[PDB]
Amino acid sequence: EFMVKAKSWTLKKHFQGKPTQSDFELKTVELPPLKNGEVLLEALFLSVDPYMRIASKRLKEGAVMMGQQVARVVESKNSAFPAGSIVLAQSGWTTHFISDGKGLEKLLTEWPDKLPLSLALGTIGMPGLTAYFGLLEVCGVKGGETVLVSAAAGAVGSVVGQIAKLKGCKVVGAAGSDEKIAYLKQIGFDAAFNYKTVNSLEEALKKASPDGYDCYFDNVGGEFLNTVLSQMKDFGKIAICGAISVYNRMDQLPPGPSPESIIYKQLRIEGFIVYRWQGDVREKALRDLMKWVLEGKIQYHEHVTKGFENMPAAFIEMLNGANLGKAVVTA
Amino acid sequence: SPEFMVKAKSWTLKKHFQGKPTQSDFELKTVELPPLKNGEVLLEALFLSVDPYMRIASKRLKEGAVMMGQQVARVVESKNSAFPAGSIVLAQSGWTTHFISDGKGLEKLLTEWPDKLPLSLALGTIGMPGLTAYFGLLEVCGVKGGETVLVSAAAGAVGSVVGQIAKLKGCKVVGAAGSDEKIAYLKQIGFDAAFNYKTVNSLEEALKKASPDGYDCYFDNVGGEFLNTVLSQMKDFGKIAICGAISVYNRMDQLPPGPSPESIIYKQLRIEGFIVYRWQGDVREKALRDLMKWVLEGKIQYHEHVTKGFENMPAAFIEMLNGANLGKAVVTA
Ligand SMILES: NC(=O)c1ccc[n+]([C@@H]2O[C@H](COP(=O)([O-])OP(=O)(O)OC[C@H]3O[C@@H](n4cnc5c(N)ncnc54)[C@H](OP(=O)(O)O)[C@@H]3O)[C@@H](O)[C@H]2O)c1
Ligand SMILES: NC(=O)c1ccc[n+]([C@@H]2O[C@H](COP(=O)([O-])OP(=O)(O)OC[C@H]3O[C@@H](n4cnc5c(N)ncnc54)[C@H](OP(=O)(O)O)[C@@H]3O)[C@@H](O)[C@H]2O)c1
Ligand SMILES: COc1ccc2c(c1)c(CC(=O)O)c(C)n2C(=O)c1ccc(Cl)cc1
Repeated sequence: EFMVKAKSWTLKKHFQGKPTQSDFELKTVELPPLKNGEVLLEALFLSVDPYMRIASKRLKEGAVMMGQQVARVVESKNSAFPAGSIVLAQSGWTTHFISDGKGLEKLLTEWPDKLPLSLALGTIGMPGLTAYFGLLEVCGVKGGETVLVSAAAGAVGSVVGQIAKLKGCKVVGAAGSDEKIAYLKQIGFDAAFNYKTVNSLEEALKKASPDGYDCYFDNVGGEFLNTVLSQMKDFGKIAICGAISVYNRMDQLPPGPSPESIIYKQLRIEGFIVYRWQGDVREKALRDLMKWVLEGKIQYHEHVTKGFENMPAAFIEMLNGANLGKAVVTA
Repeated sequence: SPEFMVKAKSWTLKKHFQGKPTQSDFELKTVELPPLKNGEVLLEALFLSVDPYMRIASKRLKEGAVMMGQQVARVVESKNSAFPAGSIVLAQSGWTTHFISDGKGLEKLLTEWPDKLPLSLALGTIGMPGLTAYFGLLEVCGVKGGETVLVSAAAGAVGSVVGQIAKLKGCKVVGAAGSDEKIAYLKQIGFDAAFNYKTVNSLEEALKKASPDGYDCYFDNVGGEFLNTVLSQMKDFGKIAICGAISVYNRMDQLPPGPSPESIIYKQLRIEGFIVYRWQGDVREKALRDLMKWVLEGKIQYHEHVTKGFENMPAAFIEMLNGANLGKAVVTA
């Protein structure tokens, strides 16, 4: 018997504005031996996500940061999760974790070795499912429509654009760098603009689509959303997925949208949470995402930070827009 | 047969509104009308509407133009076979006492109109605002029975109809209005709860007090900060019908902070704007017949806030925006 030392990232201090390296503190803990019905997990790939900026509020200062990871079962006294098997675990930022099967999800069966397991945290996982349902259910695209997506080169945004493309939609993206814009055009976005460098957001959205937009997949909220409303087609739909423009500054209230746009254009605005879709419909969506990736219809890119010690940085840099595609940390 | 000249009075927009409208923004003009040509009719205003939309629509006017709006008018004289002298029409002829029409923009009054119902109802409960309430509640909110419904400006033209249709459809209704008199009126016509949003110590407390289980639909007539407060009270997958936003009409370019993304996402709320004119033809006509039936059955009680005299019309409009009116604001010429 050898002692397993689990390293964990803790919330040393609550976030003020943008998170900093010193808001985090590593702890090391010797784990106990497994009881029957339990497994020992070792992190392979750990996700960092925007929601961690929000969820960190409810944490008691000193607790382990929340999050999902892909982990290998090292030791098992649980027959549902044999040693060597791979699981999705809501175990937070930790190198090793003991579970009784509680928050454990088996990866899609028939998972191809050609596909990196870290895709289970992105395109073929929660962000991909958010994109799938937000676009296909909330916006309800069926072909011919013009779709705008913000944070277009991120984990959710990249999938939205490419699914909208395969559905026969015209797709416009807004992202935060020229490199991101170059990438977006090369994966099928019909138009893409850098939102930081616009002369006028109004004219940028006008140039991208002079006839306006059928669907806005909103990842950023704030004043971007407000400007978008003025350019929605009548009876247009806005899927409120996130509001990242207002996560680092939840204290500073964003100015009101135009009642004129919402009323005159008779717009529909709908917030959604990915977890709303369960059972058969969720499994089918995961199979769809898997198939579209295997068919090269959803290209993927992962923004990989190598090393568990670098996990705080990966999260900070992702919030600031360093990532093209899903931000993932390898142990 | 000797003919006498007709003098038409009109209220013009002297100056575009800046913040709250005032009397000085309006200028009365008197025009001697030409004789009727063949195909034309002379109309005399009976009842003229004042409405919130006029605060926004005014921005498109050229200064010196007649203020826009709908009226119930009588055909005084007619050289148009389609419009008999003595018949009653609705016309979007604006704030004017008399006008000449070639028939183009004239809506014949709803047939089978009973004497016992004041014609001015055609501009409120059995008219545009009643249709707004009808479709806003039944089609946008989509009530089926059992829902808890919140309505702002509850004692106004639209709001009073909303609450009463909701009660006859089997819903629980909560109203917010700006005076104690209005609150007592709301309770009297069947609202389950009603509160004065101006005088309550906390707006959030009053909403939780009125409905602990929260709200299935909010029929929003006011928007602004009031709407922001309501979202925290909404039920999961609740609906907000964006009918109007009167609390911001005076400050469209200086808006207050907007809705909470947390509330909209976390509760998965559905917000929809709508325009009453979306519903036309048979669906619109049936809605009107339904409204009249429910009025005649006593399921929809009405009150009108009547201003006597055309020269009092700008004041009627100003005070309606300021909340003087219980029920539909209307000017009797
Ligand atoms: N409703 C749901 O169930 C659900 C689920 C998952 C995610 N979400 C939401 O979806 C959004 C994207 O999530 P993700 O996981 O795909 O992350 P992501 O897009 O891969 O990463 C976040 C990106 O947002 C952009 N960003 C950061 N600050 C911004 C700001 N000030 N204004 C505009 N853009 C900014 C950055 O890219 P740029 O270079 O383009 O600025 C950054 O790369 C988030 O808002 C998240 O909360 C919602
Ligand atoms: N979408 C459409 O097709 C359509 C059609 C018709 C009407 N509307 C809208 O529906 C709303 C009501 O119309 P209406 O014709 O029935 O007018 P109304 O309610 O009869 O009269 C306006 C009322 O708004 C209230 N109000 C004024 N300022 C306010 C403020 N700052 N905060 C909260 N309430 C305020 C006042 O009542 P209180 O005493 O309660 O404050 C006032 O009596 C308006 O917003 C209008 O634009 C929309
Ligand atoms: C426990 O199931 C959920 C469901 C949805 C959630 C979260 C957790 C968290 C994390 C948390 O618990 O705070 C976030 C951030 N969720 C959002 O979708 C969201 C996104 C943007 C805004 Cl603005 C508000 C909410």
